[PDB]
Amino acid sequence: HMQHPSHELLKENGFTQHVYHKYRRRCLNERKRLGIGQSQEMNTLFRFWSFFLRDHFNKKMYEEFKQLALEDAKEGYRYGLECLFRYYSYGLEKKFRLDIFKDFQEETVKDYEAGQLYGLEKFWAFLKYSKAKNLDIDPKLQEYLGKFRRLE
Ligand SMILES: CN1CN([C@@H]2O[C@H](COP(=O)(O)OP(=O)(O)OP(=O)(O)O)[C@@H](O)[C@H]2O)c2nc(N)[nH]c(=O)c21
Repeated sequence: HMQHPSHELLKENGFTQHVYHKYRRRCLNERKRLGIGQSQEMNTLFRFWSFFLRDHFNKKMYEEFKQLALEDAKEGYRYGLECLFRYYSYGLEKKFRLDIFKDFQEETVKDYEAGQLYGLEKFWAFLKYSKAKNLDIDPKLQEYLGKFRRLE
């Protein structure tokens, strides 16, 4: 009776367009009314996307997740982007997608150049867990990953 909409939507047969649309609408409306980073309901949506897209990818949903996460991080509220990096690392481990991998590299490079390591650690973690071989890794990103190689 008290279960959160995101909890229902993450069940195997639990996702329905009707429930998700009403949930997404309220979250986005709260983000606009209360402001970026000020809506805890919006944070649950970031968390939902981070998990749900691993098993049920959809281009437009991912692109909205990505766009809002980056908007929030620019304002200084990084939960959305942390959810995105977790999606990249765990999601690409589950099923590799070339276009999503390219985004993963691009956002990791930006994250590192902004003085953060959360993205770089998640990329390094992906490399340790994934079975994917012959990856085409940005030469600049390989250089950044060199910091972690000397540590282990
Ligand atoms: C095995 N775990 C997992 N965990 C915490 O429970 C949550 C889910 O585990 P997780 O998603 O694998 O950690 P994760 O988020 O991927 O790594 P990180 O939080 O650094 O981004 C995370 O906040 C993780 O830090 C743990 N916390 C404590 N104190 N002890 C533990 O053994 C564990």
